[PDB]
Amino acid sequence: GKLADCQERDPALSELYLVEGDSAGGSAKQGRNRKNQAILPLKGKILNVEKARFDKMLSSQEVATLITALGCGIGRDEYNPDKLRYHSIIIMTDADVDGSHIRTLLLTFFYRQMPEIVERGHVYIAQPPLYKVKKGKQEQYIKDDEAMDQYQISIALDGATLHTNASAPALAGEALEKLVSEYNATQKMINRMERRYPKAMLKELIYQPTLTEADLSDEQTVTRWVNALVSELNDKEQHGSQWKFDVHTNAEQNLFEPIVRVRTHGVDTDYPLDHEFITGGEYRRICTLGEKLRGLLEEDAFIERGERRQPVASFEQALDWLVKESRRGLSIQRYKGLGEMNPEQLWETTMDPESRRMLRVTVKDAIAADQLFTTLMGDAVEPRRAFIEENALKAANIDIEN
Amino acid sequence: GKLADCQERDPALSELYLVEGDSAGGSAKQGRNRKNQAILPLKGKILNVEKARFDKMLSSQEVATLITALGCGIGRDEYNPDKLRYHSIIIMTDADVDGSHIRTLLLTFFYRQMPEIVERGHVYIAQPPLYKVKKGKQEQYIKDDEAMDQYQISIALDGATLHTNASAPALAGEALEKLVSEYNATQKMINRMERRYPKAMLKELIYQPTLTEADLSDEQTVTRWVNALVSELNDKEQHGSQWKFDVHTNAEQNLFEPIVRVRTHGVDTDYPLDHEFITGGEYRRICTLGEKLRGLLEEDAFIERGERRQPVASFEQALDWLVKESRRGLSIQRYKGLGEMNPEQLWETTMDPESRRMLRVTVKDAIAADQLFTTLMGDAVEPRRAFIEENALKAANIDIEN
Amino acid sequence: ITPVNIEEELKSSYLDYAMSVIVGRALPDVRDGLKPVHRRVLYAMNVLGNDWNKAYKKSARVVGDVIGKYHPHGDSAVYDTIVRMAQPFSLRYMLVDGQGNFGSIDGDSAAAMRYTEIRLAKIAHELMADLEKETVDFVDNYDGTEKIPDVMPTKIPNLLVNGSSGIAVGMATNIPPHNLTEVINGCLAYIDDEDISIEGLMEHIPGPDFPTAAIINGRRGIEEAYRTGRGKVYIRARAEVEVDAKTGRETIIVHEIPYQVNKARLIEKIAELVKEKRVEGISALRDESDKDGMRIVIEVKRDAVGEVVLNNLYSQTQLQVSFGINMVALHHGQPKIMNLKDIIAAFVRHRREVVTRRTIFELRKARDRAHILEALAVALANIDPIIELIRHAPTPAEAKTALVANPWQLGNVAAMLERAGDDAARPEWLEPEFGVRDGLYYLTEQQAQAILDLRLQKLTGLEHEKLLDEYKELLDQIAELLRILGSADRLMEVIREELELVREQFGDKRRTEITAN
Amino acid sequence: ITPVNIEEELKSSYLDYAMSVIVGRALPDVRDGLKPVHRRVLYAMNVLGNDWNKAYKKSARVVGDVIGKYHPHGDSAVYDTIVRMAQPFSLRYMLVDGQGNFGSIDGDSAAAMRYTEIRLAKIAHELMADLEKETVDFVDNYDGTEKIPDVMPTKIPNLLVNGSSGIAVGMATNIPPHNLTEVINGCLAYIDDEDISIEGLMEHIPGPDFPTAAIINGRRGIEEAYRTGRGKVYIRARAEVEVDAKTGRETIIVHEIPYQVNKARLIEKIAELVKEKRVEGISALRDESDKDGMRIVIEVKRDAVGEVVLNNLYSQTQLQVSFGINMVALHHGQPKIMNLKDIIAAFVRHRREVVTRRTIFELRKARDRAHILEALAVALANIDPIIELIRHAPTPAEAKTALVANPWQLGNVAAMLERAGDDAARPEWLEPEFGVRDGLYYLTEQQAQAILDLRLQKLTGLEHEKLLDEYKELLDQIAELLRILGSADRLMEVIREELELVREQFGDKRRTEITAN
DNA sequence: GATTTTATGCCTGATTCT
DNA sequence: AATCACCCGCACAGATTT
DNA sequence: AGAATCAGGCATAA
DNA sequence: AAATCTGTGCGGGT
Ligand SMILES: CC(C)Oc1c(NC(=O)c2ccc(NC(=O)[C@H](Cc3c[nH]nn3)NC(=O)c3ccc(NC(=O)c4ccc(C#N)cc4)cn3)cn2)ccc(C(=O)Nc2ccc(C(=O)O)cc2)c1O
Ligand SMILES: [Mg+2]
Ligand SMILES: [Mg+2]
Repeated sequence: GKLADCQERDPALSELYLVEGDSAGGSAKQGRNRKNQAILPLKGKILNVEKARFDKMLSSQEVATLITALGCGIGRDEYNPDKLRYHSIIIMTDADVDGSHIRTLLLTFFYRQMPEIVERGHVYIAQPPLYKVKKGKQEQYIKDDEAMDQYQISIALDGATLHTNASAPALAGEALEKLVSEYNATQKMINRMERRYPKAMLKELIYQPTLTEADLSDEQTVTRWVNALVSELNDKEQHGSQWKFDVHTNAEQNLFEPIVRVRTHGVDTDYPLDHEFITGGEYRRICTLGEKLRGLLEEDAFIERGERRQPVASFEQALDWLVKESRRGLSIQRYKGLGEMNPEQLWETTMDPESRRMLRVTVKDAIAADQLFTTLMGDAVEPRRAFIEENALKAANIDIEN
Repeated sequence: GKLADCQERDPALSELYLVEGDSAGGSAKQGRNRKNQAILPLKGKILNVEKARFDKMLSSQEVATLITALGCGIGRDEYNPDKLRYHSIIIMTDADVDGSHIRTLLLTFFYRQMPEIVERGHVYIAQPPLYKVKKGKQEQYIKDDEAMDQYQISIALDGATLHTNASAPALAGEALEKLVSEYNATQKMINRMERRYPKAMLKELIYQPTLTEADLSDEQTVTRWVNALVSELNDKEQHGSQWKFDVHTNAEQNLFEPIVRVRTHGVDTDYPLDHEFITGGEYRRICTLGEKLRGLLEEDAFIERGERRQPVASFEQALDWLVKESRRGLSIQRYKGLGEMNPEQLWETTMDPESRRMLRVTVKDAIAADQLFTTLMGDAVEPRRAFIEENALKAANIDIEN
Repeated sequence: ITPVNIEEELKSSYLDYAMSVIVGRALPDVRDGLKPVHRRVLYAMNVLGNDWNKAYKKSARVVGDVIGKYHPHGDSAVYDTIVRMAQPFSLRYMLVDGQGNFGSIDGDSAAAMRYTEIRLAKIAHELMADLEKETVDFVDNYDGTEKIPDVMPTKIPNLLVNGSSGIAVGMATNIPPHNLTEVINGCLAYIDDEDISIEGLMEHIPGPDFPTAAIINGRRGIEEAYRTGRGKVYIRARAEVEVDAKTGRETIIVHEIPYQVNKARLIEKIAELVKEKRVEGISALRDESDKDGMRIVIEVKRDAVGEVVLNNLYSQTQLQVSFGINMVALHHGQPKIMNLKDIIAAFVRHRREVVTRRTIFELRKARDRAHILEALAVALANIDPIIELIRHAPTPAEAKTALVANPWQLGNVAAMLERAGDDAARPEWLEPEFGVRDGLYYLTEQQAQAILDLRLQKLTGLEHEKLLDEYKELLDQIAELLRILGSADRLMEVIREELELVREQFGDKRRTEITAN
Repeated sequence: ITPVNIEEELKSSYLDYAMSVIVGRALPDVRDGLKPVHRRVLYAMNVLGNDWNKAYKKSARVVGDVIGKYHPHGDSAVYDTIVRMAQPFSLRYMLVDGQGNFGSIDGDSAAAMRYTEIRLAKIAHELMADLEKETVDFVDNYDGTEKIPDVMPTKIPNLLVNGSSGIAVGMATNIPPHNLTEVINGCLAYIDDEDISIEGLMEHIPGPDFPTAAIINGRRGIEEAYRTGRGKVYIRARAEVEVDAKTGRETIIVHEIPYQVNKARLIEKIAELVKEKRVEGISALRDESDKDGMRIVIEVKRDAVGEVVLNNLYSQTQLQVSFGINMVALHHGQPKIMNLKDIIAAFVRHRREVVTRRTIFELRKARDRAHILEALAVALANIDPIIELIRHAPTPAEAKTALVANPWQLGNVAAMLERAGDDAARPEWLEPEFGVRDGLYYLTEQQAQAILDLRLQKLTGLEHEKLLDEYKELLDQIAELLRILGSADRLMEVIREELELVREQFGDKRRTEITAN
């Protein structure tokens, strides 16, 4: 039961799909090339063969049906990859965490019970899309989140957007595109370091001039610098926090740090912009970007959107207004799963030979793969816990950020 | 086979229930007296043996299970009513039209296949309640709409209701009850004949005196009555209607042809009034009631409701106020089906031997019942259509006027 | 225990069920052509604010709301009813816009409730136009807690354009689709001449028009159906024969199939027929329908001719079908057999009633607003005494009583008050005590309350002028509404304008082709 | 067909799943002891206005709303999560008030979704107290269309009171309930002195307190669990031996059972044990538990001894069970093993943060309202020049400009402002140019706009006095709010008052009895 | 309205191995 | 997650009996 | 006789 | 070799 077979009988032009969920499989059975394609829905999560016993594996339902459909034997002295039906196998699971878990279980089954199938290259992984964007005439699918951001950036700067500084210059595209890309890169770098320092502290530094530690020495201009920084922070503060500054000359180069009291009613000891911070390349690139992002706007300015105009006095307002304008005649659909798609979308996105997109699974080194399988999917709790803790957020602390 | 057998082995003190639906079956199994009561839930509508061939009856599952449960054989040369189980059989279907249809199907099966069981009086019909009424302490169950209306009328005059007309009269119970009941009867009489006349004309004719055909004449007498009625109707409107009139003579009596128009540019062109209507007893009883229902209310009039007084005219609004006062502390629930009732209610309302009410099925005439079964449940469309049309609303339009 | 004869119980129960089903489930209403389930579903979707230009909603929301609130029956029936209205190949003009897997022309399936989405269509808002202006009558639901319309104030002739199909106890109903433009032209022609004959109507209405665009093979049954209400027609597929020369090969190509026919069953039937040797001259059968149009390819043998096998297909398989037109509908709560003119007359009378009720409601609203604006204009011309009196009084209630106590001289705004047509702009319930008396205006309680809520922003010149502009516009609106209610000829002009606008908005082209034998 | 090695795919996929399950499904939060599903369910039930003293709603509505809006997962999991919170024999303090059939201790299951009804319990409103005053941060839902709280501003110590149980990837958590009065006493004792050891805390918190009210046997395990975070305890049923003389044959009566045990499985297990000659001296077994309470009767053999047979039941049957306490919770988004003092300190810090943010919000709102009230009083003090100016205004904008660009005389109101001086009520964002300078008020744009929307109704005496009274009380409110932020002692006094009030409202007695071995 | 087997970690009892 | 297995009326192939 | 191995149950997810 | 008999499906209901 639950197996829609193909008409092709030669085992060199057939394919097999393992769709997750009953409704997704039912939808896929409609829109498929019935000549040389087959379907086999999986109801939910399947057995873990690494922990389980051989007899319990044979007694189960899903794995028994899969073994029967493949046609090869099972276990030693019967397994024989020569008599293989459905020479190409495709997974095509959901696009969320549970889909990845089911994918890992299926990979464990295939590698542990049938090595030569994996090694010869008869296993493929499918990549269905996530977003669908329509703009009246243009209609296209977009995968994951990064490509959505790229599409949004391209559409926002699509036509017009001839920024006017004072009277009528014209950046005209690529310069504005480079500025936008660099600013977004710096924003992404800033977002991944909020643990160490406040966001506002990093945001304010771009507009203010360079610290210039080379000529600072002990001129006592650090007092004026920190005073100006604190005054600017407190002028437009809108969360009740207060800031103070402190300076000292414990070394040849005078050091300074702010003290911030925030809504939590607890005060951090300090956030010193020490030698490492000024010497770090992060501050250098921040100053490089801020050099072009000083008060370039004059007293009068505006953004020249297509058949539109609006006075502006900051880059963030211009970006927000352009994004808001670009999202007028745009419609987006986000798929929660494979059950949201009609058969035609499935055919033209995952099952069409001339426009699908898949990955081939291969093996690099056998011993490393075997050790990894035993460590993760085994039945020993402590190695798995240690491995998960090793790759936790502590090991995610990458100082490159580039 | 969804059959829950009892313990009593003697087939002269047992009972069997044929419940509709699975929820009702589960509740009945929950709440039964387990010693000598059995349950047999029915999935849905069952086969019609009048139209179905004999061979197809044995293949079906529902009727086969029913035959096995009863224990007797089926068909000639095998049926044996002496070796019977469950001497008492109770239907107990839902309280809507679909339940009545299933009841008719079951009766057809019993009468066509097992005549002796029906003739000896082993088939009963249950009668669960419909409405539940609560008043804090006093709560009860009310069956059918007529009982609910009678209960409402009685509760409307539950003490108090001392009608003070002019200075200090008092109907004091029975007189008021008779007046209210007769008025309700006349309202029902008006409602059944509502199709052929407007509501306003019938509601106003009772206020008018008798036609007084004795003094009728072609001039100066025919016009006064119709003009008075038209004037009394035109000055009482809320929907932009209009009443007009004309009269004619045919050498026998002077007839009226009133006309009325509302929310339409068409015109009916006639609502004739002649000897036919005055000769009817409906107008006689209406005028008899109207003789009592005159402008008895003086400048001062009120009803001495229990610590409440509502001095107003237009006694219909006084009736509305009395109804509202009656419903001040009344709660009503209407069961959607047998499932809504919990097991305790089902036990204490229908399945209790000492508090249930049922009906016993018996056959009065055999040939007439056979003809009726063939006419209704046969597979000939034309006789059934003719029978349905004959007993249509035309047969319900009985001109007894009483 | 009380005895009961079997005959009486059987008769009563079965007649009760029959009279419930005939007027409760199956037959449609003549005026708007909707069974009760369709009306309840559309009303429930309308109340939720589920318009045609907003985000979709899951089917579970609508089905659960309908079951809980208005329609006390099973959920499978309601969901199937919703699904049938979203398929382009079932209704000529779809009433529900869906997203998900709502089936295919093969009659495959539809996904469960949790895996689809729906909203109302653009045309579906024309059925429920002017529902808030008290145009139709409401009735209680099954437990005396809600209200449901008795009939939708439709503006499209839904019954003819969308058709209907139903089975009842002792009778049935079956009416095919039609085209919108032809029916609207027929209605317009009828309005200009009420004594038109059926031959006159059929010039503007040649015949049916199915969604799938087959070929109707005949013209004799249509006239009989339109004249008496019962008839029969033959639907024929579209196919042709093509020759490649070379070796004299022939192939048969099928593009368009009849109405209510499954492609998969047809293909498997032809396969079984050729397998059992019941059809001679067929070599191979293939399907090549892909995203653009329908194409079924049949290859014929070299010792056979295409025409003979084609006619054998028509006579044997389901490529040619018979359709029995049988028109039954409810007029005033009774079944009735009807022809074309009765349906058109019923629709026109429905429109007349709806327009008259809407006009009365608009007239009432205009009169009330003008009544309030008169008091505002009078109060604006006596600023100094009003502010003095308000300041002197200690409490708002005392100020209200003092304002109501004495009359106010009209002042310089009396030019427009007297220019009104006596009592044209006076509400009916207003007593003769109030209003513009002999040179003085008397204020009601509500007018005084409206005066007390006036803002200081209204003393500017522009705000002062806008109120007078609004009043002068309202007078013209009231005059126009009175003229519309007065004569019986303006109403037909209004109806004609509405019908022409609908035709311009939603018109489209013909699909099915009619030919002689 | 890009290649990809097996090891990288396996590592990335499994690490993604493990992290998501660890920080998104299983382990609870230390600050309020709720998994994400509980928080989302409570927030969804709050948004719809499903308060504790309103009509019920069908469970299907709430589940559908939760799935559609915030929680992108199935329906059965969410409904089971709702059901578990509504059972008296599962949670110490229920969070949901239910009507229907929510199962029973005997082993049954709850009814389907479209048959039960639910609303919030009275205590649940304490968890979501002061949610609207910007006390906690919000995060976007899955598709970036709504907002969800990061953590509820709880006022009950929920984690210890209700406990928790969960199974994650690589670790698990299990914490038993406690009594509310004891926990609040412990919190107050901690607030009095921050150097309190575990010995001081255990004086006010002797041990757990289960809902089913069994007996706890032993005391070392509790101390070990509170000291290190992991321990084991023994739960024993309350059983008694009763004899009525006469024949001298005794019986065993059981009134209460351990936590998380089914009665039917226990009874059938005892029946099977006595069937196989494994337990001697049991003649009859009966269950009289109905309505009044739980009663299980065991009639022993004539020559047996009640104590001997009874002591075998604890060792053999399930009348004695072992509960393994193991505390794991999220501190700052990472799992950790906690003991009692860490939990109490975290709760106190949470309360301090919440009170600080609430006070800041209220101060800002009071200052903003006082700013407008001052302008309204000044404008009303000099009404006649204001209206005289407005009457000659071409448009609202010109009137606003004229009002802004001139000083005004304070008049008799300045004395009131002498009480409000010292810059107490001036908003922080206001510039020094505006406000009172030399006995002549200066207006802004917003103050002028507020003056323009003044109603004539407020020109009476009572409405005039109400504004002065409101200003007079607002001054004291602002002073108190400043005083609370001016020192740390007042904050702790406020927290103490809140905790005492909660203890008085929601406190109750102890159930489980603790005994030594 | 009524349908069916898995992952994940920690505790117990019951049962099998040298 | 779509499917169980019957009611109602009309019209037409294919299969048996006179 | 005492280690090593096997099953079932508790709460949110396919 | 004409005349009966027998199944299949269309759309809202248990
Ligand atoms: C309908 C009801 C639930 O809820 C509503 C809703 N509902 C919705 O608005 C809704 C809810 C969920 C969805 N969800 C989805 O669209 C996704 C799509 C998708 C695609 N791919 N994956 N998922 N599906 C899921 O999330 C999902 C995922 C996994 C599932 N199962 C499994 O994994 C599974 C489980 C076990 C096994 C095993 N062994 C195997 C597999 C399942 N579902 C959409 N819409 C609306 C209104 C109501 C309502 O008001 N009713 C009501 C009020 C009052 C009254 C009255 O008066 O009596 C009457 C009625 C209601 O009750
Ligand atoms: Mg998912
Ligand atoms: Mg029912």
